[PDB]
Parts: sequence; C-alpha cells; structure tokens
Amino acid sequence: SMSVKKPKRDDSKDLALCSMILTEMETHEDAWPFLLPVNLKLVPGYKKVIKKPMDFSTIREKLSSGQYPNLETFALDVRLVFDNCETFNEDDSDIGRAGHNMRKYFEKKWTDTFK
Repeated sequence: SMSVKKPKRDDSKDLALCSMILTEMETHEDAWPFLLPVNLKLVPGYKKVIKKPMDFSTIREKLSSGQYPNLETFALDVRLVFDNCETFNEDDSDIGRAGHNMRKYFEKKWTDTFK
C-alpha cells in the first residue's frame, strides 16, 4: 500500500533473459509452425476463429521495441501462441504435437530461469 513495499526483486536482466528464452524457442526443431504469422488469406477459418493471433516473430518485434511492460506480459504472448495452436489443430497432428512439445519446453525454461 502507500509507503509500504515488499523488497525490490531485481528485474534489470529480464529483457535479456526473455530474449534468450525466445532464441531457444526460435531454434527448436518443432518451432516451424510458430515462426511466422499464420497467413490469414490462405488459411480458411483462422481469421474468424482466432481472435488474437500470435507467433514468435511478432513476439520478437514486440520485445525488441519495448512493447512488453514486464516479464509476465511476455509469457502471456508465448502461451497465447500455444493456446491458439490447440484451438485450431487436432492433438494428433504434426502441428498439434509441435505445440504441446514447445509449450513444455517453454514452461521448463521459464521456471528454471525465473522461479
């Protein structure tokens, strides 16, 4: 509350560390469905169904340009990529499986880096 703060967590390395995580996600072999925005002209249904499209390149541009106010807003966009994927793809598809794998990979890096 006013003039009453918890001790100050050091957040000065967060930008760099989210960048590194993102690099590792970008270079994973199962990243291919997520590297670029889904082409809304060429994928019937995507535009109407997925209200908030998100992909690694869009996260990279937002990160590089100071559009994440904190590390939680960064995690929310990463998770959105996988939630979108689950919404549009069957679990038993290559892309469906990619999404589960990448989410697992992300969540571990996230815990190990920050928790």
